[PDB]
Amino acid sequence: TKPLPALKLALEYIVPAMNKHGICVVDDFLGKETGQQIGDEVRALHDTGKFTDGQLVSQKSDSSKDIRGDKITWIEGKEPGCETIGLLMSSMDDLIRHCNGKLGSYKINGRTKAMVACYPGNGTGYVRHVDNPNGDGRCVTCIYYLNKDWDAKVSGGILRIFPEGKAQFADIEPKFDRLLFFWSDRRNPHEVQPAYATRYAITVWYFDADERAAAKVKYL
Ligand SMILES: O=C(O)CNC(=O)C(=O)O
Ligand SMILES: O=C(O)CNC(=O)C(=O)O
Ligand SMILES: [Mn+2]
Repeated sequence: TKPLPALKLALEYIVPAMNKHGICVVDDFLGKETGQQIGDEVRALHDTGKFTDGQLVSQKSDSSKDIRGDKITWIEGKEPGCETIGLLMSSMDDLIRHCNGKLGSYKINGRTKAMVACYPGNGTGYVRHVDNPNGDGRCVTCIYYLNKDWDAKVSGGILRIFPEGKAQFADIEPKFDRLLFFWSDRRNPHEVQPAYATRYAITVWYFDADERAAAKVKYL
């Protein structure tokens, strides 16, 4: 058993999947050893108190209705004790680089830092939402899941995606060493169903050059 080269995974699987469905799941992305190291680094972030409630990020005010029960932190990838998260981010970047110019009409020219997120069980989730509804430049959502032996039947935590205007929907279990791509805009409203166990994931959003520039123009 051998890893597929990034170029081959990108052009033979990710590009066609994305252009046909707007969603692409890649399992066994990095392997057990690396995935476990990433899990250790995320758990260290959690135990040392680096997470902030995601509700604080998404709410309009402290009176707003509940949106999300996760806790998050932003990782650049070069921080001490986050080197393996940095390797994950470089691996994502390599796939996108081999895709660029073939994912719809997008020209991807940047990305966010990594959003490390924890749903601490207790029935927490994330109401249905669109990641980028107002044209802030993000065109692709990329999520890496880190949860060993996750049993959705008992622990829940399914990501459910409802592709706009299609007669289908997708259920993504937050499985260990799974990589997920999907269009960030209104085409993919999605929700995280209540999680009854600790659920970790790492997300990066990629930027489309033209839309991000236009967003900067409205910005100014
Ligand atoms: O963690 C997941 O499966 C999905 N998370 C989100 O939709 C988000 O944080 O915006
Ligand atoms: O089928 C889809 O589009 C997404 N879900 C999966 O890849 C799975 O549950 O294995
Ligand atoms: Mn989302």
